[PDB]
Amino acid sequence: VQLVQSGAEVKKPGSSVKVSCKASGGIFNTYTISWVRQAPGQGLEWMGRIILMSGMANYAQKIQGRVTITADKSTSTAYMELTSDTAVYYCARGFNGNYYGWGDDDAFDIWGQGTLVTV
Amino acid sequence: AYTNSFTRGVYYPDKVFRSSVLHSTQDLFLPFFSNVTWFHPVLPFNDGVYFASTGWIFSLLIVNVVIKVFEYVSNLREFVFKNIDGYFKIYSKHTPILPQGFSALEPLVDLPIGINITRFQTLYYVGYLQPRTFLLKYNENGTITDAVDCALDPLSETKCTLKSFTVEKGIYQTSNFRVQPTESIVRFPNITNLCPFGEVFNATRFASVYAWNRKRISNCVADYSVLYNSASFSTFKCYGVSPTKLNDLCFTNVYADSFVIRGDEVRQIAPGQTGKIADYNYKLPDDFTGCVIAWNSNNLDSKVNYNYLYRLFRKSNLKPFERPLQSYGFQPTNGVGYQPYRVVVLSFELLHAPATVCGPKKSTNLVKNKCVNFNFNGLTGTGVLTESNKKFLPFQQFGRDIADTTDAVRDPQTLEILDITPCSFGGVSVITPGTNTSNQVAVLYQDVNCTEVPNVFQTRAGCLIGAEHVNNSYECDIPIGAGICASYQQSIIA
Amino acid sequence: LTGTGVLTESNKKFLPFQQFGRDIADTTDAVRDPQTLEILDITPCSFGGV
Amino acid sequence: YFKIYSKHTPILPQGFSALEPLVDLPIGINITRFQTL
Amino acid sequence: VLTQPPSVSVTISCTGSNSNIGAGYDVHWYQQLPGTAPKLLICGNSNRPSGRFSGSKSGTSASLAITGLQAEDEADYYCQSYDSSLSGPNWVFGGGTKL
Ligand SMILES: *[C@@H]1O[C@H](CO)[C@@H](O)[C@H](O)[C@H]1NC(C)=O
Ligand SMILES: *[C@@H]1O[C@H](CO)[C@@H](O)[C@H](O)[C@H]1NC(C)=O
Ligand SMILES: *[C@@H]1O[C@H](CO)[C@@H](O)[C@H](O)[C@H]1NC(C)=O
Ligand SMILES: *[C@@H]1O[C@H](CO)[C@@H](O)[C@H](O)[C@H]1NC(C)=O
Ligand SMILES: *[C@@H]1O[C@H](CO)[C@@H](O)[C@H](O)[C@H]1NC(C)=O
Ligand SMILES: *[C@@H]1O[C@H](CO)[C@@H](O)[C@H](O)[C@H]1NC(C)=O
Ligand SMILES: *[C@@H]1O[C@H](CO)[C@@H](O)[C@H](O)[C@H]1NC(C)=O
Ligand SMILES: *[C@@H]1O[C@H](CO)[C@@H](O)[C@H](O)[C@H]1NC(C)=O
Ligand SMILES: *[C@@H]1O[C@H](CO)[C@@H](O)[C@H](O)[C@H]1NC(C)=O
Ligand SMILES: *[C@@H]1O[C@H](CO)[C@@H](O)[C@H](O)[C@H]1NC(C)=O
Repeated sequence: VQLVQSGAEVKKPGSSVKVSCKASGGIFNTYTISWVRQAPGQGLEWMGRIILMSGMANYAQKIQGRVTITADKSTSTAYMELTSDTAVYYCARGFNGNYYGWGDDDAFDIWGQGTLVTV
Repeated sequence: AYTNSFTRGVYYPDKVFRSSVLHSTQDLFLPFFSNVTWFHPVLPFNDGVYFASTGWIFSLLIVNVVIKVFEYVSNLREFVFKNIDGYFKIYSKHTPILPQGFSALEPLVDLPIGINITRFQTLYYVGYLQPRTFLLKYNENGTITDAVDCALDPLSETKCTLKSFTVEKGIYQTSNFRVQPTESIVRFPNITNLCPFGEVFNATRFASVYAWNRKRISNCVADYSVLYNSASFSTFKCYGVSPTKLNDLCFTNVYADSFVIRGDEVRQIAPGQTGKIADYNYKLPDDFTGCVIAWNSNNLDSKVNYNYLYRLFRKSNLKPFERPLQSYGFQPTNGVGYQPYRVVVLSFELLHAPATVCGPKKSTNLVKNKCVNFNFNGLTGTGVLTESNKKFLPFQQFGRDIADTTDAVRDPQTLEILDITPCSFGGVSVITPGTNTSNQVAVLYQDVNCTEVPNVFQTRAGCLIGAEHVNNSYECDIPIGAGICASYQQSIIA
Repeated sequence: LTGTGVLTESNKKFLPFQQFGRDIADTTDAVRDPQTLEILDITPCSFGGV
Repeated sequence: YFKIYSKHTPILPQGFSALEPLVDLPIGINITRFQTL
Repeated sequence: VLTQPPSVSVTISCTGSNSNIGAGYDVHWYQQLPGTAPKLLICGNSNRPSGRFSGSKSGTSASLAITGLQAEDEADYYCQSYDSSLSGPNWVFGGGTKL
C-alpha cells in the first residue's frame, strides 16, 4: 500500500491548515489512519487516529479541541486539520500481522512522506 | 496533419516462397486507408510502427549503417518496424514517386536484441500496425502483387471468405452478428431477516467474565456493516477472515459470547494469549475463527461498581469456551485501561450442514428491453428481459421450455414475471453483383430486427441494408428468401 | 527445417530473402541450399498400394 | 433439507392432484423414525 | 513518554511503566533515517517485515538488539507502545536514541 500526502505550505500563525492523505495503493487492508508529528530535532508524537469505516477518531489530550480528523471514503482520504509549531505531520496506516482490523496492539507500518507546516 | 495510406504498409510476413497461390495470413499490418500522421517529434511505439519518408532511436539506435544497443553494422523510403520475441524486425523498400499503388516490403534485417521499446524518435509519415487478417495474392515469381484487408468492409470480407480476389454474383455468408450485453443486473428478495445483534451489542444486562453468556444465531443475515461502522467501537478484529469479505461467506451458525472486563484486559481475548482472563475465565482457542469487538461501556456500568466478577484463582487451566473470585469495582474516574470494556466475541462455526448465516444480498435495478447479464436469486443467464403474460404458481421461481432451457423468471422483489428472450444473432451475408460489373454490396442480417442492427429494408429473412426496395417484380437473380430477391440495375435493388 | 524425400534441381526462382517454399496445402515444396543457394525441389518418396 | 409438501381438499379417495411445496427447512439432521400426535 | 538513552555506540533500551510496557502491550520499533518517514523493523514482541534485529520484554522494560556494525546505520531509533492511562487511549513514542 501507498499513502501520499500534501506538499509543504506556510500559514500565518493562529490560522488553520488542512493536510490530506490518500491511500492510493490498495485500501483493502486499511481500516485506520493515524497521524504523528515530529518537531525539528524532536522525537515523534501521536496526535490522533481515525477509523475509516466508522468515521470516529481519537485524539491526543494535549491538542484536544483544536484538532479534527475526517475520513472521506469516496476518495479514500483522511484529512488532518488544525486550528490556532513548525512540525512535520506524518500519515500512517495501522497494521497488525496477527489479525485483520484495528486495535491497541497494532503498529504503523506504511508511512507517507510527511507534510511540513510552518508559520 | 494526416494522410490516407491507400495501399501501403504491407510486407512479406515470412521467408516462405509461394507461387501462383492465394494465401490468408494473420499478422500486424497497417489497415488499408488508415489515418497516417504527417510530419513536417517523438512518437509512441505500440505493436509495431509504419514509417515513411520522402536515423531512429527506439535504447536501440540506428544511425546511418551502424546499429547499436549488442551491435550490428551493415523517392519514397518505406519502412516497417516491429518486434516479437526479442527480435527487432526491419522491413524496407525504396521506390520512385502517401502515393497510390500496392507494393510489399521485403525483410531487411532480423536483430536478436531482447529489448522492449515503447517510444521512438526520428532524427515523414508515422502509422501503426495491429492484428488483422490479410489475403495475399502471389504471382509466379513469388512476389505479392495484391492484398485484401478482411476487416475493412463487407466486400473484402466476402473475398477472404471465398479465398478469391474476384467474387461471382450471389449471396455469401461471411461472418456472424451477435448482440452483446450492455449492463449487468443481480436481483434478490429484499431482506428483512437480519440477525438479532441488537440483543448482543445494545443489551442492558451482561454476564461477568468468570461465567459469560452466549447467544446462538441462525436463520438470518449478519449485517456486518452495522457493526464495523459503529460510532463507538474502540477495537474490532477478525481471525481467519477479513471484515470486508464477511458478506461473501456463509457459516453454519455463529455465536455471540458476551462479557465485561477492564480496559487493559481486552488484549487477552485473542488466540495465542495468556493471562488472568485467557487462562482462568475465558479461554480463546488458537484455531479460533471469528471476530472480537470491544468498547468503552463506562457510561452504562461504572458507578460513583463491585458488580462484575472475575477470578484470581482456579486450580486448573480452562480449555476453549468453558464458563477465588474478585469484584472489579469500576470507578468513573480512572485511566483508559481501568474503566470497563464490553466485549462481544462472534465465533464462526462451519460444518457438514446447510449454511444458515450469510451477509445481506445487494441488488441492482431492473433493466428491460436491453441485453444484460443477469442472475435472479442465484440462477444465471443472459438475454433481453421483457414483461411476461404468463402466470406462475405462487411457489414457482422460474420457468423452462420444451428443451429444458430457462424461458422466464420471477422478479424476486416485486414478483412480476419476466420473459427472457435471446439476444439476436445470426449469419451476416453479403449480396453482391459480380465484381466484373460492380464493387458495391448490400448486407443482410439474418433474423435480425433493423432497430437493433447497430437505405434500410426490413424483410422476413432479415434486415437488408444498402439495397433499395422497389414495387416492381422481376425475374429472380440473387435470392434472399421469403419471396425476396435482389439484383443490380444504377444500384442494388430488392 | 526438417523433412524427408527426394531432392532434385528446381526450376523455380525464390526471392533473395526466401529460404523455402510451400504448396497450396502449406506443405514444404522446395528449399534453398544454404551454402550454394541453388533451389532444390522436394518430391515425396514413392509409395502406394501393392 | 426437510421438505414438506401439502394440500387440503374436500371429500383414500380417487382423483389426481399434485401437492404444492409448503416449506423447505435447512436442518441438517437424519430422521429414521417418526410418530404422529 | 518512554525513556531512552540519548545515544548508543549493541542494544537500544526502552523503559516504561506497568501502564504501557509492563502492561503487556506490544512494543514496536522503528528506524528513522534523516530526510524521511520512520520504517518499522519490529512488530509485536519480535516479528519483522522483509528487509540483524531481535528484541524482548522484561518487567516494565523492553529492548531492541541490533547485531553487527554494518554500514553506518546512524538512524534515530524509537520504541512505541499503547498507553492505558490518562482518560482515553493514546500511543506513546519514546524519546529516541541516536545510533
Ligand atoms: C482522419 O482524421 C480526421 C480528423 O482530424 C477525420 O476527419 C478523417 O475522416 C480521418 N480519416 C480517416 C481515414 O480516418
Ligand atoms: C519485456 O519487459 C519485461 C519487464 O516488464 C521483461 O521481463 C521481458 O523479458 C521483456 N521482453 C523481452 C523479450 O525481453
Ligand atoms: C518474372 O521474372 C521474369 C524474368 O525471369 C520477367 O521477365 C517477368 O516479367 C516476371 N513476372 C512478372 C509478373 O513481373
Ligand atoms: C445500537 O443502537 C443505536 C441507537 O441508539 C444504533 O445507532 C446502533 O446502530 C445500534 N447497534 C447495533 C449493533 O444494533
Ligand atoms: C420488497 O420491498 C417492498 C417494499 O417497498 C415490499 O412491499 C415487498 O413485499 C418486498 N418484496 C419481497 C419479495 O419481500
Ligand atoms: C467481364 O469482363 C469482360 C472484360 O474482360 C467484359 O467484356 C464482359 O462483358 C464482363 N462480363 C460481365 C457480365 O460484365
Ligand atoms: C422491430 O421492433 C419494433 C419495436 O421497436 C417493432 O414494432 C417491429 O414490429 C419489429 N420488427 C420486426 C421485424 O421484428
Ligand atoms: C409502393 O406503393 C405504395 C402505395 O401502395 C407507396 O406508398 C410506396 O411508396 C411505393 N413504394 C415504392 C418503392 O415505390
Ligand atoms: C560457402 O562457401 C563458398 C566458398 O567456397 C562461398 O563463396 C559462399 O558464398 C558460401 N555460402 C554462403 C551462404 O555463405
Ligand atoms: C447423516 O448421518 C451421519 C452419521 O452417520 C452424519 O455424519 C451426516 O452428516 C448426516 N447427514 C446430514 C445431512 O447431516
